[PDB]
Amino acid sequence: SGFRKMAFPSGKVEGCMVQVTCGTTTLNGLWLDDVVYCPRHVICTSEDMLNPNYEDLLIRKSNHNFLVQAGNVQLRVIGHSMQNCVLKLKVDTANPKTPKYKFVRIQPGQTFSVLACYNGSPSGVYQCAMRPNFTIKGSFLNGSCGSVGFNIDYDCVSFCYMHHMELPTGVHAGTDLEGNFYGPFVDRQTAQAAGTDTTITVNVLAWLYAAVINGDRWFLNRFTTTLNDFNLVAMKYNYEPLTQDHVDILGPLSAQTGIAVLDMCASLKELLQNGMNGRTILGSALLEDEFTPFDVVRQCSGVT
Amino acid sequence: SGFRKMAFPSGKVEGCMVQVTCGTTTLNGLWLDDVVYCPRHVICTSEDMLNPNYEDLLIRKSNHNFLVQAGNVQLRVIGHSMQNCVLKLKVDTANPKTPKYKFVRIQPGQTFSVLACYNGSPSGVYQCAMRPNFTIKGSFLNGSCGSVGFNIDYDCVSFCYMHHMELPTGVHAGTDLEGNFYGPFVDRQTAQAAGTDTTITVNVLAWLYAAVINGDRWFLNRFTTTLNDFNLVAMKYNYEPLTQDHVDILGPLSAQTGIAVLDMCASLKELLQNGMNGRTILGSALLEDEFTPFDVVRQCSGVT
Ligand SMILES: Nc1cncc(NC(=O)Nc2cccc(Cl)c2)c1
Ligand SMILES: Nc1cncc(NC(=O)Nc2cccc(Cl)c2)c1
Repeated sequence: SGFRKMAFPSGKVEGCMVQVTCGTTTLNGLWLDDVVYCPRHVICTSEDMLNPNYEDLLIRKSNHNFLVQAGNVQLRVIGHSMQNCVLKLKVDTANPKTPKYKFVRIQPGQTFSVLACYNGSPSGVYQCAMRPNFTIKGSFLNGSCGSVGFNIDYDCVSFCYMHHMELPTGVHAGTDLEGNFYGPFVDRQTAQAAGTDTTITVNVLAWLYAAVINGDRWFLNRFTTTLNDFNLVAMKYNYEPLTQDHVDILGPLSAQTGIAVLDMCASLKELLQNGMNGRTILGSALLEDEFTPFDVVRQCSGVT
Repeated sequence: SGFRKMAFPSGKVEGCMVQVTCGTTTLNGLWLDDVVYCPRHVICTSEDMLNPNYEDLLIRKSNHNFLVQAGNVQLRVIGHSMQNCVLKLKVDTANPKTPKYKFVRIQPGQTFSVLACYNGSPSGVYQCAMRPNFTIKGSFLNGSCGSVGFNIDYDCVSFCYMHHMELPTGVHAGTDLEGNFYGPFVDRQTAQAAGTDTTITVNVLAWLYAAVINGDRWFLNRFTTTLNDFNLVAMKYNYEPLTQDHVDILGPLSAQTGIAVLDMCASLKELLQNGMNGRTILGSALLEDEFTPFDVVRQCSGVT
């Protein structure tokens, strides 16, 4: 019992973090095999950030200008290239601690763990979700760029995010491990405003199921609804529309609790329309949307 | 910017988790040097749990009855002893991955990270606080016993908790690494109810400071209060009394934000008396009390 915002154990990713310096700029890099991945903006001065021409700024950089340090030992850089918004630094030593890994590009609503790093050193780990507006609400300070987001499937680490920037609103933007930004964001110190941060409906429903499994049942009502009726209310409350795919994904949770997906939708509809009335669900006073249906199953079943 | 419920990177502790089996009972153990620590209730059948006489049950156990497995390799047990509610299993091999470590007994209000494990395998990491009633609100299933709580000071892991049980209320109880339970709890399947789960006032104030640092300032008011006046309101709302020691501990946060501790107390007093009015502070609709003043400083400064 109990339900917590839980991150994956970070050891496998801690073994991949290195420090990358280019001129006066120091940030984090991810060392997998003989390659170190990092944000390409490591080549910029805070002055270049206003309007950087990365191809041009890169011409003035050589392998010996990228200083890569793993622990207290320097790695030898034998090649460098730009792929989208990431730099790939070929080093002469394969990371001995390289876990089995994949590079995945996640969808909005997907959750992942972030290992916040500074100077190639891990400072903490927390759970995130890729917001429907393609931002993440992280906790990142100057120097945290190159910190990564990931999921673990037993012993295979799927890297899904690399931190690049903080928007003027304090929300965060980054890329997948091929250097493609999530959403419309660009690595430039310019006005970029995020779109509507809607609520991930399928995640809230998964979390309501977790609440029922853990004994918090007060919000369960005697109603049901339809996808169309529910979605009318969801739109009004800035919630993502729920599709039959989402209902299907919640099938296991529906089966384990005996609560039909549409009945849980009706409970959610009433929570939206009536509010919590000062009550809490799983110790929260707001509807949590950063647990996927897979996360709920994983936490309620004990997958290691 | 951003403020997240952040756990310490868990790699150092992942390297210490082993599986311990005694008869039909399998749980987790912590392998430090040539000793494996685990809950003594590993010697019980679910039948023994009603009224166990641990000294007596232990007489029927030999070193070869404790099966310790690290990864997929069995460790040889050459000694066993009971210290309070933990068993110490002397193995013939020092853990090669033993970090620098300490055993500390924390105070209520202190936070720590938990690496939830099953069968000696880590499944997730989350941040907790020792509640004023000496329970923790964790996320633990059957088989999670022996999972540990810890803090890290750069490279030294201070172990502060070992999981032993879930109360009939779904809250959790455990020991320090000397086997002494936090609070009045006993390792017996008997009625044990927890006391009042009061709010850790110094932690809420630290979190209000973190909110101001991160731009969430709406709740700041034009009032001040005194410790005595504030504490009258705190008592009414089941909040822990605030002492001059707590004010002192918040000094750094007060200095960094320019908000006197007693003025932040007055803001908190109004939040208690008026509620949030549907607003959020750091994306939460309730006052968070599981960040200590040290945690806020650490997260807002980037300590690795
Ligand atoms: N506090 C903080 C959190 N996360 C990242 C940073 N750095 C940051 O945003 N740097 C930067 C500025 C403009 C554009 C690009 Cl691509 C990068 C700072
Ligand atoms: N769900 C769950 C979470 N955490 C622990 C357990 N096991 C559990 O409480 N076992 C047990 C029962 C009575 C007394 C003692 Cl000392 C241990 C189960």
